[PDB]
Order: sequence, then structure tokens, then C-alpha cells
Amino acid sequence: YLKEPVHGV
Amino acid sequence: GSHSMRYFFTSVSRPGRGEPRFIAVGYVDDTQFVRFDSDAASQRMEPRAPWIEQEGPEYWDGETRKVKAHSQTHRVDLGTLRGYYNQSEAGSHTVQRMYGCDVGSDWRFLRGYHQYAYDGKDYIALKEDLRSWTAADMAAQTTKHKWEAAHVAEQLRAYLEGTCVEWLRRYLENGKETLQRTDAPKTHMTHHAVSDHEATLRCWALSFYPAEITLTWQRDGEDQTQDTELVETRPAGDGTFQKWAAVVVPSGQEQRYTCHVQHEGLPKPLTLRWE
Amino acid sequence: MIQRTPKIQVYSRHPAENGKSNFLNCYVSGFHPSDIEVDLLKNGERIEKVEHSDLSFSKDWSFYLLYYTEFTPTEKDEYACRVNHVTLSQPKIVKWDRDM
Repeated sequence: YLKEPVHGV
Repeated sequence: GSHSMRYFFTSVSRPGRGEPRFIAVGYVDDTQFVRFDSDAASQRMEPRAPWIEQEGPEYWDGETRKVKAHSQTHRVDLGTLRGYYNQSEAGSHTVQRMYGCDVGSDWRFLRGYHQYAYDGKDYIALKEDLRSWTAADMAAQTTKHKWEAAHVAEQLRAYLEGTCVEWLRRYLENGKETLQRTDAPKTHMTHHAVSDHEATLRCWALSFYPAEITLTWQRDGEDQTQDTELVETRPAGDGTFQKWAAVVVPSGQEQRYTCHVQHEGLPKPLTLRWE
Repeated sequence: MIQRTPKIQVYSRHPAENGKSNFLNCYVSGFHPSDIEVDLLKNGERIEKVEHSDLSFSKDWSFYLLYYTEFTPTEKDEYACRVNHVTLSQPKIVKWDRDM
């Protein structure tokens, strides 16, 4: 079960 | 039986060939259960084990939605880092991301991880306390300040300690037969004359699950660590693993040597001896 | 940038028994970066239907893949894996030994 959101470096 | 859930994400830029490659793979312990490949035609999260095939379209549509969002962040990330290191737009670079959680024998949260690498080296990692970051350089320190200001760690902690372990447990229940099984190693030894005054004794462990195993040789009960050839545990292809350990035995000394095997699927460690 | 050379193991899924169906594997691991070329050979010629696992990696960031194909071992036929990667001057060829 994937996480969300995903923040940029 | 402790367990883990892990996602592994690989992103590779392809200068002049279009969009970067992005692969996502998910695992429960040592069994892979899903995949996403940027270069495949479906453009969807896909099952890689029979037990997850019973999830319906809401599950798959949601995992596909989130895996596309990950891919898009990794596509912007390749350009950000390239700018951070003042790198040419002609070289191919590699980004890797790994996150997940472990639970102990009580099926309760033990630890959570979120690590990130640039061209095979540590770039930024969440510390064990799930509140701080370990930055490898000034570029990394710049990512750290960004993630600190957006409260990224706190969001990760709620996922790794909540949702992550909840779905691990659901998966362990749903794929009970596959994931809650142990396959004890099938062991045997071979003897091959190399010359006339010595021989190779090989100890084998086959068809075992999970992958963790201890396979050692002793001579008179003393460890032969430095004198053993030990291969890396390898996948058989069917969900099981294999491994071997070998030593060169002087003529007439086969009986001094014992092969020791420790594995979860064995009630008691095995002690084998060519005889 | 980091360059780590692939470790190569060539083996069968099941113990080799002449005339019985099986799977010939080439496991490549510990390498970086991820571009890599892996072929399975039968008496010197490239086997055509070769599949591989999905790219993944270990704790130290190094990649690993399994390449595999169906085969029926025989007394005669020789099998091998031939790998190419940026860390190798030329293709490294590892022969299948039924005892390894």
C-alpha cells in the first residue's frame, strides 16, 4: 500500500 | 516471526532518449508482490504474486494512481539534483528510494525507514526516531531544510507507524499460505576429489524460505570462517532460495569436519558430517 | 561516480537430471550503475527466450537481477552466462557447472 503524497528533493 | 513491507524505487535519466526510466517494486518479507515499469505498455501497478490478485479494481486503481505520482516526483528530482551538483545534461544519473516498516513477532511496529540515494551513495535518510534527517552533503542539507519546513518527517511517521503496518498485517492475513509459511532447507553434501591429497566438501541448502540462513563449516568443533568458500544466498526462481558452503579437506580428514545449518524452518540446528 | 562490478552465479532451479525439465538461472548482483547486459548461452549460442526479474537493490544500494529460461539438461550440452557492464573490459563468461 503506497504512501502519498511524495515531496520533491 | 518478524515481518517487513518494503518498496524499492529506481529512477534513471536517459539523456536524448526521452523520459527517464522508473521502476517500482514492492515486497513483503522476501516475496515480491507488485511492480510498475515506466517502459511497459499497461502503465499500471501489476500483481507479481497470486495472493494479491484477489484485491479488486479500487485497490489496483489506487496503487496505479500513487505509483504515477511517485514517478512524477522522481522525474522532477533528476533535474533538481543535477542543478544542485552543477551537472551536465548529457550524463545518465541514478536516483534510488527505499521505504517501509518492520513489525516483530507480535505483529507490532518495530521500526520504519525512508532512505534516498544519488548515484549509488547515501543522499538523505530518515533517522530511527522518525523526526530527524541525516544529510550527506550541502546539497542534501538543502533538501533537508525543505523537508523540514514542509513537515515531511511527521507525515512519514504517521504512514510508517500507521498505514504501513496495517497493510502489512492485512497482506500477511490475505496471503497467509504464501507469506506465513516457512520452507525448511533440503540439505545434502557432495565430495569431489580435486587432487590425490585433498578434496572438496560442499554443504548444500536448497528450497528454503525465508532467505535468512546460517551455513557454516567446523573442524573439530572450531570455526573455519577464513577457510570456507560461502556463496551469496540466491533465488531459485520459484519463491525459494539456495546457498552452499565448501572447504578443502586434507586426505583422511573428512570425519574432522561438520556442516552446521541454522534456519527458521528447522526445529533444531542440523549438524552434518561426511561419513 | 560509483561503479561496482557484478557478482555472477550460473545454476539450475532444481538439481540437474539428464532428460528432465528445469530452469537455468544467471543471478547478477552487487552492481552499479544499473545498465547491464546478460545472456544465457547453449553450446556458445545465445538463447532467445530469456526472461528476468524486476530491477531491485540491496541495503548498500547495489542492484540485483535474475535471468532465467526453461531447459532440459543433458550429458553433452554446455551452458553459460555472459555478462557485460561498464566495470568490465570485456564480456565476462561464466560456465554452468552442475555441482555449483
